[PDB]
This record gives sequence, structure tokens and C-alpha cells, in this order.
Amino acid sequence: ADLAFEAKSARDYAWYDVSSFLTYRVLRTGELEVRVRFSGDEWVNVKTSVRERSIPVEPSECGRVNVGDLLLCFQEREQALYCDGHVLNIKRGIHDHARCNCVFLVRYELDNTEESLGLERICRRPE
Ligand SMILES: [Zn+2]
Repeated sequence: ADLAFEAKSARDYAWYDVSSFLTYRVLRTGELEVRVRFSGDEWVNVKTSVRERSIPVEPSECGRVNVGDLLLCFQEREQALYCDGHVLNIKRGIHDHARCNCVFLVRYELDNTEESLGLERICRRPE
């Protein structure tokens, strides 16, 4: 499978699946930027704001997610964004391969807010 990407937006600081890359530019400051077309157009800093897409986690492999890990989290508010957070604590549940009822306490990177998310609402970083 070919590499797929997601890009951070400067408007809300959430991440979005990148459909394609159009062009690029260099700031007199030195930074390299790409113009990305999203799925479903921005200039994003390549170094910080573009990265290989996050991956969904299956119930039978929920054990690979540990305290301290970085995760793309579905943050649903009053507004539903996919943004970065770190696992602070994990409550392991009793379940099979069909569904994961573990609870993941996440601290969002932007504002250090905390939320209890289920596996269905998180994606891990590759590797
Ligand atoms: Zn689980």
C-alpha cells in the first residue's frame, strides 16, 4: 500500500486527510511549504504540518496502545475535529475481537483538556 498523508490546518489546528499535493513554496524565512488539497486548499508547513496518515486500531490489538502514546482523537464538541492527544491512563475492559470497551484517558495537545475516549474514537501513529 502506498503512503497516504494527513495535514494539520492553521485555522483549527485539527488534522485532515490529504487527497493530493499541488505545488510548493519557500518562505524568505527558510520554511518549506506545500499546497495540499483535502479529501471530500491550504499552504501547510511540510516539516510540522504534514505527516503519514494515522491508522485505525482493531479491538484485538488494543494492547498496542500505551500510556504516553500520541494519538489522533475524534474530539466531538458542541463541532467535531480530529486532533492530537496523549494517553495518560488506560482502563482495560473485558472483551473479545468484536469490540473494545477499554477506556483511554487522553490529554489534548492544544489546550491540555482531558477526555475519556473509546477505541472507536482514536487512531494510532504508524510504526
Ligand atoms: Zn480493549
